[PDB]
Amino acid sequence: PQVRKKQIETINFLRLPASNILRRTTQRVIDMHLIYGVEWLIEGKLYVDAVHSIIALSRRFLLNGRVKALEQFMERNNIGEICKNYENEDQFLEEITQYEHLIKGIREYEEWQKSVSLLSSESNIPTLIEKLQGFSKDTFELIKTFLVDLTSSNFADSADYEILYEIRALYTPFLLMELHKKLVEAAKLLKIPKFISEALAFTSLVANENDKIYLLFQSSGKLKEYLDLVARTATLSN
Amino acid sequence: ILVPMTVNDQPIEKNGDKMPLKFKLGPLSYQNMAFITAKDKYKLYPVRIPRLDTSKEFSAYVSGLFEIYRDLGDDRVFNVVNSNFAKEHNATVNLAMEAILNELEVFIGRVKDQDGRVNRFYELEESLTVLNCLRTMYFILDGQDVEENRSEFIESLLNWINRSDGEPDEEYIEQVFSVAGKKVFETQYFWKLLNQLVLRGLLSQAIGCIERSDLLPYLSDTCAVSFDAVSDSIELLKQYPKDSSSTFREWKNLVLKLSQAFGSSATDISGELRDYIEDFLLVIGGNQRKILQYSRTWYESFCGFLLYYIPSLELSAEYLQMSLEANVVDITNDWEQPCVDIISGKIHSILPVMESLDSCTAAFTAMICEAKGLIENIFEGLEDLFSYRNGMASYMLNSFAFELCSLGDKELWPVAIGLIALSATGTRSAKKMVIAELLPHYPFVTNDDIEWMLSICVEWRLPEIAKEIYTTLGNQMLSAHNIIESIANFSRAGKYELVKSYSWLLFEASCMEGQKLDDPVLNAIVSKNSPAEDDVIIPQDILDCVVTNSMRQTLAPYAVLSQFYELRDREDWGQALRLLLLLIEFPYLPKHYLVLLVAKFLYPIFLLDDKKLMDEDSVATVIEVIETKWDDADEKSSNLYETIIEADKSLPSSMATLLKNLRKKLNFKL
Amino acid sequence: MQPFDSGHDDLVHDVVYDFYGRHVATCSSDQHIKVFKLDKDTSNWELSDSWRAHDSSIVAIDWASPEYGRIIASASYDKTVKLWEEDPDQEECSGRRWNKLCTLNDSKGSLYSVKFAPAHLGLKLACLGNDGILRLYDALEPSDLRSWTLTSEMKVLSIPPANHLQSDFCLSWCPSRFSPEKLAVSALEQAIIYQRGKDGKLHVAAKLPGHKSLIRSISWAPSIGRWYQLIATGCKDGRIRIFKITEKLQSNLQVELLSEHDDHNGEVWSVSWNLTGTILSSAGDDGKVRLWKATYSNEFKCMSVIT
Repeated sequence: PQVRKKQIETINFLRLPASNILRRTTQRVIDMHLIYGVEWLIEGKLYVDAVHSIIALSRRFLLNGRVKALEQFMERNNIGEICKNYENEDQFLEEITQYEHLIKGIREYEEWQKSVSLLSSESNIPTLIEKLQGFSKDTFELIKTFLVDLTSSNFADSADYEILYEIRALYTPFLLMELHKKLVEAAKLLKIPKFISEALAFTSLVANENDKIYLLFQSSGKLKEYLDLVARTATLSN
Repeated sequence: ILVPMTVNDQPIEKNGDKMPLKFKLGPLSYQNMAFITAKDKYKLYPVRIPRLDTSKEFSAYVSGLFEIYRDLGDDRVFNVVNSNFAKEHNATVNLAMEAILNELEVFIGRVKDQDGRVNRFYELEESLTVLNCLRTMYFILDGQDVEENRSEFIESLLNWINRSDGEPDEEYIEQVFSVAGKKVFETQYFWKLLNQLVLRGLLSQAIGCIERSDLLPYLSDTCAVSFDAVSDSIELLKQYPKDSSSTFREWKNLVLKLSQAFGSSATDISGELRDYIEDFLLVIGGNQRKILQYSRTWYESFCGFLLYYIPSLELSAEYLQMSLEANVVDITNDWEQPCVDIISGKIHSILPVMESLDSCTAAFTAMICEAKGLIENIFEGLEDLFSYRNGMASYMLNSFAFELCSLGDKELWPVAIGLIALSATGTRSAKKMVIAELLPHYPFVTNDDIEWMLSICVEWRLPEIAKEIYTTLGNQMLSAHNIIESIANFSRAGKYELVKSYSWLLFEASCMEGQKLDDPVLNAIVSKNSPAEDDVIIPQDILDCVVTNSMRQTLAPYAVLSQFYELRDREDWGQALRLLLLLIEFPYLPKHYLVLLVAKFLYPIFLLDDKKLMDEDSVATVIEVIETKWDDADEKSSNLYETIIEADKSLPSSMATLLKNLRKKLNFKL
Repeated sequence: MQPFDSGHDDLVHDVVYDFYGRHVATCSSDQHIKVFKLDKDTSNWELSDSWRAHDSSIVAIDWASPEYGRIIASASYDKTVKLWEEDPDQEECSGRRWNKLCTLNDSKGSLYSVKFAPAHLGLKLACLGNDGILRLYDALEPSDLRSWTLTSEMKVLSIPPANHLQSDFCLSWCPSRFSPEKLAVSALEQAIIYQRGKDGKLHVAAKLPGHKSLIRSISWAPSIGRWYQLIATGCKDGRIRIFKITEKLQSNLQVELLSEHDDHNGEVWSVSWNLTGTILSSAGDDGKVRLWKATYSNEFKCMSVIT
C-alpha cells in the first residue's frame, strides 16, 4: 500500500473526480491486499459504514478458510473522537467477534497444558481448572450464534455464505470438543473432580437453539466423536 | 586524582603523625570506610573509589559498551579470502570504534550537564582526546593513508577540536569581528583568526571570520577589480573537496590559477590587508611557512599540512617536527603527548595511562585495538585473564567486569559475567572462579536468594557451575524456615542425600503429643494442601526441572496422606492414607519412613486392646512395618509413641509394651 | 564527605562486610557490636542491632559464613568465640537480633581473632590470640553448631608473651574450593603459610622473605582469576612486599616478589584488597590511602591518591 499509495497520488495529478484507481481504496491495497485495503476510518462522526466494508472483504476470499488472518482486521477501527475531534450492522455485529472466538477457544485448552508441572492425580492437586470449566462452557452455550447470516433485512451474499457454513463447521465443534477433553484429561467433571454429570448433563447442553449448535452438527461424524468421551467420563464412576 | 577522605574530621593527611590509618575495601566501593585503630577517630568515613561509583548513567554507559562488543562477536584478534579480509575485518572494527566514542558522546552528553567532580568529566575529555588522534591516524582508514576516506579523516578532525576544547562557542567570531579599535578591519587578527580556524579544519567558525565582518565595506567601495579576485579567495575555500584527494590535485592547479588572478589585478587597498589575503592563500596552496606561524597549537599545524598541503600520511615524520617548529606539546597535563605516541605508533604503553583517565573507556579500547593488532602482548602461551599470558584486550576487559561485581552492585551481573564468557582465549576457567568464590560471607538464611544465579549461569552455561550455586544455598535454609521451595533447593544442590535427611524427618519423629504436627515448616499444618494446586509447585521446576519435579511425588502425596496428622479418623483420613504408598518413596525419599505416618492409632482405642474392635480401611490394607515388623524391615523410630503416648492419652494397651501387641491387633480383631 | 554517627565512643578496630556489602559488623571496645545497615537513599549508615556481645573488648571481628542462620561471631580476650545467630523473625534496632548459640571454652588462653573458614568446609572457624595455637574447631553437624570437633592444632609459638596483643594476629583464607585451604597466619615477625598436607595436618610451606618486623595486616588476595595466589604485606618496616605466590614439611608454592612499594614512608597497617583482588587498597602512616592497581605486566602502580 506504499507503492500503491504513490500510484494514487500520480492519478490525482492527472485529473478526474473519480478513477478506477479511486475505486479500489476501500478494497485494495489475495489475502494481504484486502486486509491492508481497509484502514481508512479513524476520525469521528461516521463508523456506521465501517463494519459493512469489513465483512464485504473478509468474506471475499475466505476460500483459504482463514480466520487467523482476521486477528487485526476486527480491531482496525478506532472510536477515537474523545477530545481529538474537538439496522445497518446487527447481523454482522456478532460475526466481527466470532471470527476471533475460534482461535481463543483453541487456546483455552492448550494454555492449561503448558501451565502445569505437577501430577494431575485427583485429590485437589490441580484446582486451577474450576473457573476454566465455566469459561469454556460459553463457546457452545455462548449466546450469540457463530458466524452465519442471521437476518435478511441487511445485505448478505450467497457466494460469501457457503464460506461461512464450512469455516464455522471446521472450528466451532473443536472448541466444544476441547471442553469435553478436559473432562477426561484435566479431570474436572463439574466444578469439582466429583460427580460425572457434565458429561451426561452436556448431552442436551450441546443441543441449544439460542446459539444454534445443533443444526450444523453431524449426526454420526461429530456426535460419535462426542459420545465416546462421555463414555470415558462414565467409567470415572464405574 | 585527589579525593578528600573528609571535609569534616580528618584522620591524617600527613606523615608527621604515625597513626594507623586503616581502610576496608568490600563489596561496595562507593562506600569504603576509612578510620584509625587509635583512640582518636572512632568516626567512619563513607569514601568512594574514583571510577567505581554506583550511578545509573554508569549503568547506561557500561551496558552500551558491552552490546557493541557483542556486534564484534567474541572476536578480539586480527585475521589475515586474505587479500581483502585483512582489511574487511579491519573495516568493521573502524565503525565499532566510532560506536564506542559515540556512546561516549552520549555519556559526555550526560556528564557535561552535571558533574560532581569537574575532573571526573575531564577524564572523559582526555581519554577521548587520545582516542580522537587514534581515530584520525588509524581507525577509519584501515590503518592506512588519508586518501582511503577523506571526509571521515575530516570528521574526526572535528572531533579533535570539539571534544578537546569545549567549542563552538562564539569568541573567535567576536574577537575583532564585533569589537585594536576598528570595526572595519585592517588588523592581522582579522585574518589570523581566519587562518588558524581554517588550519583547524573547522568550517563553522571560519565562515564567521568572513561574514560578520569585512568583505564589503572597503574592498567593493575602493575598487571593483580588487573585488573580482578577493571573490576568488573564498570561492577556493568553498570548492575545496571534502570527500576525495583526486579532485584535490586538479583543485591544487586551480589554486595556482585564481590565487594568481589577484596577483594580476588592482590594488587600491592597504598593504596590510593585501598581505593578509596572501597569508590566507598560503594556507590554501599549503605552503610550509604559513602552516606554522598562524597555528594556535601543534595539532593545528600538523593538521594543516594534513589537509591543505598533501592529504596523505607522510607529513608526520619530517613535518611533525615542523609542527614543533610551531607549538609545544603539553606535558603538564597528559592528553597531547599520548597523542604523539599514536603518530609514532604504540598504543600499548598509553593504555596503562588511560586506566586513570577512566578504565571503562580504556577496557574497550584495549578490546578493539587488539582486533587490529596494533597492540602487542609481552607474554603468550592458568588460562586466566589477570595474567598477561592473556591479551592486552582481556587484561582490561574482563578484569573491568570483576570490579563491577565489587562496585556495589551485583545486578550489573547480566553485564559483567556476560563480558567474561567472551574472548578468543578460554575464560571459561574464570567463569568458574567469580561464581565459586563468595563463600565466607554469602550463603544467607532466606527463603530464596540464589534463584537468579541460574541466569548468571546462562551468561555462560556450564552445568557444573549451575549446581555449585545451590550447594552454597541448598542446605542453608533449615533455620530460615521457608517452605517447599527450600525442599526444592536441597534436591537441586545436586544431591539425593540431602532430601533423605531434611524432609525425611517431616515423616519420621513427627509428634510431641497425640497430634503428629512437628515441622518447623508451615506447609504441613495449615498449608498442607498449598502444594496440591500446582500454584506453588511451578517456580521451582522451571529453574532446573527434573531434579525438583520428581521429589514432588513425595511432598504432594502430602495433601492426601499427611491429613491423618491433623485429625485421625477411620475414614476420610483413612480414605486419604490407605491409598498409595508403594510408588512414592520406593524410588524417592526413604522407603519405610512409615512409623510416624501410618503407625499411631495402634495404641488408641479404635481397634483391639483388652476388647475386640476393628478400624475402617486399615484392617488388612496396612500390612508393611505397621503390623509385622519383627521380621519386616522398619526404619527405626518407634520409641516416640511408646512413652509419648502419655500426651496422647491412651491407657488400655499403653501399658506392658510389645511390638507384637501391634502384630496382634492387626491380625485378629473380629 | 560526611562521617555517619556510630553511637560508639571508642575506636573502630575493624570493619568487616557481609557478601551483600549492605551490612558491616563494626565492633568497638564499648562492648557493643553495633551492626549497621546501608539505607540506599543515604550514604550515612544507620543501626541494625546494638547487642552487647563479649565482656572483654572485641579486638577483631569477622562476619561468619552464615549458612545455618545468619551468623556473626567475634573473638575477644575472654577466650571465647561467641556465635550470634539471627533467625529471620528477629527484629532490628532493639538489642536482640543476633542471639547466643555457643560459648567456646575449648580454646584456652586469651583470643584476638576468629576467621571463619569458607562455607564449602561448612561451619569451621580458625582461632588464634595468645593461645599460641591455630585451633581449627569444626561444628560438623548442620543442626548442632556447638559440636566443636578439632581438626588441626598448629603451633604458632606455643604461648606468645603478653605484649603481642599489641601485635596484629593476621588470618586470611583463600575462598577457592578448587584447591585445599591456604592461610597466612602471623607468628610474630613472620607470617607462616599453613598450606594443607594430605595427612589431616597443615605444614609451613613458606614464611615471608625480607620481613623481620611485626605484620600489621595480611589480607589474602582472592584466588579469583588466578591459578596462583596473591598477598601483600602490612608490615612494620615501612613497606609493602607484594609476593605473587606462584604454585611450585610439605610445600607446593614458591615465592616470587615482583613490585616492592614503600611510598607510605612508615608502617603499612591496612592491606585490603578488592573482592576479586584486582585493587591493592593500601593505607599507611602517610595519611594517604593509596589505591594501587596493576598495569600490564601485573605490576601495581598507584591509580589514585585519595588524600
